[PDB]
Amino acid sequence: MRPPLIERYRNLLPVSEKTPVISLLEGSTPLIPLKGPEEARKKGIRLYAKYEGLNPTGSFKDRGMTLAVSKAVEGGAQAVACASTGNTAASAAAYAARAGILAIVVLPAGYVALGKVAQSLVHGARIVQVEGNFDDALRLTQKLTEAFPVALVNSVNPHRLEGQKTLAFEVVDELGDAPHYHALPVGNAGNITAHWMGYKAYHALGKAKRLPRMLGFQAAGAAPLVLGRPVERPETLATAIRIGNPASWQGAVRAKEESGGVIEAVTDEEILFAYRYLAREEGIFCEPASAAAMAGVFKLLREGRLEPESTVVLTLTGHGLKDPATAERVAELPPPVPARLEAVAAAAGL
Amino acid sequence: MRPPLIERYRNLLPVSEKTPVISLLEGSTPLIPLKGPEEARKKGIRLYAKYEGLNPTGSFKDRGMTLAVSKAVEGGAQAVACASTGNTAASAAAYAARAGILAIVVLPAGYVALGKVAQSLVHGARIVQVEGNFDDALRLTQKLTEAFPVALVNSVNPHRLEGQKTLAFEVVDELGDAPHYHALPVGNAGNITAHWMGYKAYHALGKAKRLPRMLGFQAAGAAPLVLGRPVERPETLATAIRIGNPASWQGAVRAKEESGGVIEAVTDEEILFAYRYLAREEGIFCEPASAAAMAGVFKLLREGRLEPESTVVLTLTGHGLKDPATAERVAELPPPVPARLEAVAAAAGL
Ligand SMILES: *Cc1c(COP(=O)(O)O)cnc(C)c1O
Ligand SMILES: *Cc1c(COP(=O)(O)O)cnc(C)c1O
Repeated sequence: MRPPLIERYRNLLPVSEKTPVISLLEGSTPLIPLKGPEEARKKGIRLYAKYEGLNPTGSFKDRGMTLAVSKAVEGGAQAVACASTGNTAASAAAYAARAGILAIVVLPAGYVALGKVAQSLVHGARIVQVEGNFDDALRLTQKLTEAFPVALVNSVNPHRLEGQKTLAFEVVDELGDAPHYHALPVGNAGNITAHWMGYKAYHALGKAKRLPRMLGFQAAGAAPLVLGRPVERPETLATAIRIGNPASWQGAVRAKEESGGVIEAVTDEEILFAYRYLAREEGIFCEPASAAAMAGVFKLLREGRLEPESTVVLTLTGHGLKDPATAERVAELPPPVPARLEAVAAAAGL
Repeated sequence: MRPPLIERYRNLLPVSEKTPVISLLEGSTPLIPLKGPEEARKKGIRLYAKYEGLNPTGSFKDRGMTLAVSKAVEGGAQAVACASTGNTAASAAAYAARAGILAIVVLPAGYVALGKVAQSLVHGARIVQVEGNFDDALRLTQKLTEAFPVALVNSVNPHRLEGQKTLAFEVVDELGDAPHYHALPVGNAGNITAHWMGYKAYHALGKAKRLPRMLGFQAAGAAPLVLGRPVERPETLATAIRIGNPASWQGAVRAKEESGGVIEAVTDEEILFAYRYLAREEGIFCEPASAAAMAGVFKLLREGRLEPESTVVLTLTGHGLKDPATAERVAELPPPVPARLEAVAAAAGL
């Protein structure tokens, strides 16, 4: 039923019989067809949500991690390393535990909320805090990949991009062709770069007639790609895309230019609106960063920038359960009422 | 495109052409073959984990809710209601949202933490806390469904049980035959009941060669089915199975006797151990209650009560992201080290 990602696309991936398949049955996620919004429905525009939140660790990063770790193990690596918290750390820790190797996470001795590393820790991640800054931490991470058999699994790891482009493969397999547009969040730009690589690869194989316009969106307070310059003070509630200087900058610009798409911004308020829309009207619960993709579609529709009768696919990068802080900001218990049927039906709106 | 759960097994479910399919592409969850544990390899036993945590809302509840809501709407219902929290409320809210109807959750004021219903609220759940106790909320919840166009989607909703039968169908479709043993958590016992009914249903069709032995497990502090009598004040860190009087008592007992299986208890300590094992060894992150199933396998293994060379399927009911409280609880961050390559490599264990 649910096969290993690398197995499903073995012929299209940099693997061989010598590649130890370290999988958690990631990928092959649901492509939920959305009912609306009505602004899209009235123009005959159909939306589909690639629910990447339904991956083993909760984010699409499992796609690149499964391959990155598999190749790392093939290369004889005793452990994978990254200089980040959140999903990347959680995914790396999970696959390292599956592979039976160590997962190293180097971070500055500063303040770190256990929420950002709790998941990676339960998996057995080796978190090391150093008396330095983000620069020193990422520096020590590299040197650790030069003096010891450690594989750096950060955003620039080629294998991560190779594995993440499979999402595009799955979309085409389901729809029968590439969509007209494809919206997704943009943090370090590795995912958008991979997406484009995927669609171009499927077109070169003859499995896709068209190439979609990549619609990447960033949070207003953290849109270095929109401003065309690094943002030394990234600000946004969408933690996953709180990036001031994307590692895959060049890749993002290329995908934007070649696909004839755009990389624009949406405010946190817009992100929160899309966040609620997906949950309350589509039944889809994703984290804010992911909602940004839907916020992007709302923006273009509002501007009438999406051709009618077109198909729009959105990559909801992470599951809502990933960020309880935002859920609690939106959630609220109503004032209690008397234990009477009349009062209940009233407060219920019946 | 991919056919929804209730359509995949339409011939085995009480649905028809007039049944409005309210789906979020739930089901078809991964069946991850576990590496161990060692105690299992020792006897040549094979364990497979049915990752129900990868369902739309994060729990297997979606299997029953997709059918419950679909039927409710077919019946003309304008909303569904329950007196639950956690996973049931979140699931009911998600599908209600998908269906475009209301999801009412009646709770006793002051008894429920915001976190326990945050997910449902994000989906637009209409929470109504009454000035009384669970008995009052439970009482007027059914009264609400009697006086108004609201379908009751509580534990005993026959459709929720029928929909949960599909999990067994999927296990057989992939393995080719039913496993020798099938362990899972036991709260209201509606799931273990559904599992059994699903297995003997596929067996009556010829799709399943044999019938598995249902191995149900409860937390020691909340094991009414193990003690053979209700538990006034059930207690355990596994909130999902913290039930003192299972609504499906009878169904669970029958499934136990008919399958020649068991319904035993495991301590919270044992649950946490399995919890850590799955994540630290298999790379699978599930919530405490789900880990109870694995803790049970460990138990029967120590007691040498599992036939060697046998296949064991574990239903991991919910995803670990469902309980950030526990994950951060067992979490631990070691003291910082100097920003020297020799310091990091050492702390990491290189
Ligand atoms: C990593 C991540 C992103 C950002 O993707 P980039 O490839 O870094 O652009 C967005 N959302 C979630 C949930 C993520 O885990
Ligand atoms: C609902 C639930 C259970 C209990 O299942 P029952 O059918 O009540 O026995 C166990 N674990 C999780 C994660 C659940 O959501």
